[PDB]
Amino acid sequence: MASESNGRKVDYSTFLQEVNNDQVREARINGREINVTKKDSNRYTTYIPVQDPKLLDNLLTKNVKVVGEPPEEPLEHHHHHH
Repeated sequence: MASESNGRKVDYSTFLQEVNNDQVREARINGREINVTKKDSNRYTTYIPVQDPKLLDNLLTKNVKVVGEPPEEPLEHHHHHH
């Protein structure tokens, strides 16, 4: 069984610095939270205090892998809720 807590906690500011240093390998986006894998196989999770659309463009210029998957709410599909 794998636990999410194992990932080191990282401030958004720290993440930006790592991007500039081309240390990040992959960044998954899910709502306000981003899950990140470093080239060194170390895993961590970072929170975005304020949405930064510019960040996406930066990751592309660095040739960093980007994944998008907004949170899903299957409950909303139900008509009874409305």
